[PDB]
Amino acid sequence: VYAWNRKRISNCVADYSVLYNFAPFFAFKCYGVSPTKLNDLCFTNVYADS
Amino acid sequence: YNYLYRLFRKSNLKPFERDISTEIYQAGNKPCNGVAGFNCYFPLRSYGFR
Repeated sequence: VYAWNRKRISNCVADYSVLYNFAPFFAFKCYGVSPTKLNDLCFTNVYADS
Repeated sequence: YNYLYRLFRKSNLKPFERDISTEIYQAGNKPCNGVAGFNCYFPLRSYGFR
């Protein structure tokens, strides 16, 4: 957690439906965007912190 | 927490129309049947006014 892994995601189309299709994810919490509208929006500066 | 907003709805509102129905929203392909959970969220979110 002190050395959390950051990955930049760019130049691709992201299908977020397969995240819901297979999901052992207990907590799925979105703050500034709706979870169901992710497939209808375009983004950049996409960063994944694991 | 007395002020809430309708985060989720199936369709947009008409001009000068008010919606106070506290029914569950189906955010995924799986039906909800009135019970919140995975792909099932309450449409009303409370503002964190501090």
